[PDB]
Amino acid sequence: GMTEYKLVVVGACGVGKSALTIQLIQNHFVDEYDPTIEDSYRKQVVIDGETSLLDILDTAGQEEYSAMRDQYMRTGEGFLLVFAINNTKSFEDIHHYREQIKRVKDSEDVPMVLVGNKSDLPSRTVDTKQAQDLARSYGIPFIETSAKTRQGVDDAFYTLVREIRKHKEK
Ligand SMILES: *CCC(=O)N1CC[C@@H](C2=NC(=O)c3cc(-c4ccc(F)cc4F)ccc3C2)C1
Ligand SMILES: Nc1nc2c(ncn2[C@@H]2O[C@H](COP(=O)(O)OP(=O)(O)O)[C@@H](O)[C@H]2O)c(=O)[nH]1
Ligand SMILES: [Mg+2]
Repeated sequence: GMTEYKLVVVGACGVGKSALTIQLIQNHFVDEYDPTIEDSYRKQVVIDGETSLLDILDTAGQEEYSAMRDQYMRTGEGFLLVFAINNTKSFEDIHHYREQIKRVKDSEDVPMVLVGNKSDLPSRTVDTKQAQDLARSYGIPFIETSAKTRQGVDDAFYTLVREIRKHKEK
């Protein structure tokens, strides 16, 4: 058979939410994608031998409340918390996005994965160990990605699916 998963990608403007999503759905690096476009994208993949349909909300728009976004967030099964390893502000912004997920879900038990994107860049400002400290504090996995090289992209999304499977067993 197959399982559907409703996934959400959150993070600061410019961290690579769209680039990561397009790497999953189309398998290449799209370096210019309208920063204002918020949409959901469907892709059929196979995860641990099971046909898996991923619906992925690629967040954009504004920081303020959007009704359609909120109603999608409320029913999201798993969230990727994306920062860029060369942007300390995007890392500091993770707390903000995680709080909004907990506020909109009725749960302190929401599948999430912390994603350090742009791992290909030499201009790192956030140490892997700092990200590991934070993911540990949340009790969630940390995955390093490059939407440019596709390094870690399947690991980020498939790890989130594995976290949802574990949550559904409870
Ligand atoms: C380049 C522009 C861009 O990508 N952004 C501008 C606003 C930024 C933004 N990112 C988010 O991830 C986000 C998430 C939420 C939200 C809503 C509901 C919920 F349960 C959790 C959330 F994290 C609201 C606003 C934004 C704004 C991205
Ligand atoms: N070098 C590098 N650039 C990236 C990576 N991911 C995204 N980008 C670039 O970072 C910018 C923002 O990407 P985008 O997907 O629009 O970010 P979003 O605002 O979070 O949707 C664009 O110029 C992308 O080309 C990456 O992993 N490595
Ligand atoms: Mg985008």
